[PDB]
Amino acid sequence: QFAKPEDAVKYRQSALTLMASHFGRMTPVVKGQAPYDAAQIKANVEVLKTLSALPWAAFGPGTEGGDARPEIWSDAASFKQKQQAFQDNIVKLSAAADAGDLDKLRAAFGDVGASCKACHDAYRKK
Amino acid sequence: QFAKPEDAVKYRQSALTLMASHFGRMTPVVKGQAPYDAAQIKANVEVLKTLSALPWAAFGPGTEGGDARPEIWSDAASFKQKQQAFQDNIVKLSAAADAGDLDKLRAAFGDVGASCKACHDAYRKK
Ligand code: HEC
Ligand code: HEC
Repeated sequence: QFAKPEDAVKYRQSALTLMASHFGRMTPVVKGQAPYDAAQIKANVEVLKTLSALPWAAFGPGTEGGDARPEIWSDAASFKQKQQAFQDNIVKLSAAADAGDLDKLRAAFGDVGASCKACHDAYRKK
Repeated sequence: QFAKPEDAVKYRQSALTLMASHFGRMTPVVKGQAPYDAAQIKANVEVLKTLSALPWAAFGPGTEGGDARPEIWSDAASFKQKQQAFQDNIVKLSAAADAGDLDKLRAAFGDVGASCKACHDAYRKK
């Protein structure tokens, strides 16, 4: 859907920005600094699930750019593995949110966070 | 969810960028330059529906910035009316996509486009 590689870069950065907000906004709830409203968390995680599928299609062949390391393309099986793992952790977060349990949510939120750090260490320029 | 107004601005611009891609990518299908796959369009419109709810929460009190005109805040009833109209047009697009009819899709896609132009003329800096 991108007329130029620059557009793919803008798209994935924008998707990632939105994901960061939707993930990050739950941190005070997970730490107990803000109240836990099960229906609010369920809705937000549903948004996060939608968003979390979107960036990966914008790292297609020939969309080198931004802070993406070339390793994303020269090691494509491994990158696909990492995004698929991350999306699996999101499914677990969605399951915790649907169940309405704050202990399961905290655990699942940590797994998501570690999936994020893992990928960045490997595939994002510092 | 925004620590500063700048973050609200970044968020809404990113959401709007994603919406533009998800809307814009259907233009060749609506014009018949690309093939119509009903299930592909249904899925994309589902993404668009999710995205199209997201920017409005980031134009809250005290998030002046970017290319937003101050009129968004000094005429808040009217702006809310415009985003709610736009989201109603998206519901119509979703209905057309679920029905799998290319004539209904074209009509609905035009209504969305006009809702977009209307809002921009009033509320976005040129
Ligand atoms: C499987 C890979 C991977 C996962 C998982 C991943 N990221 Fe990243 N992220 C990247 C890469 C690669 C970039 C660089 C993209 C670019 O600049 O083109 C990036 C960039 C970003 C950026 C900067 C975008 C910008 O504004 O330019 C943010 C924000 C970010 N990620 C947040 C997150 C958060 C938060 C999560 C999970 C909740 C996450 N990422 C998960 C790979 C990942
Ligand atoms: C109800 C109001 C409204 C509607 C509807 C609306 N927009 Fe806009 N749009 C704005 C405003 C206001 C801005 C400026 C936001 C800012 O810079 O803070 C904007 C900005 C944008 C931007 C620039 C974002 C950037 O990168 O800085 C794009 C892209 C855009 N809109 C696309 C669209 C598309 C495509 C649609 C519908 C499919 C649409 N808009 C619907 C109000 C609207």
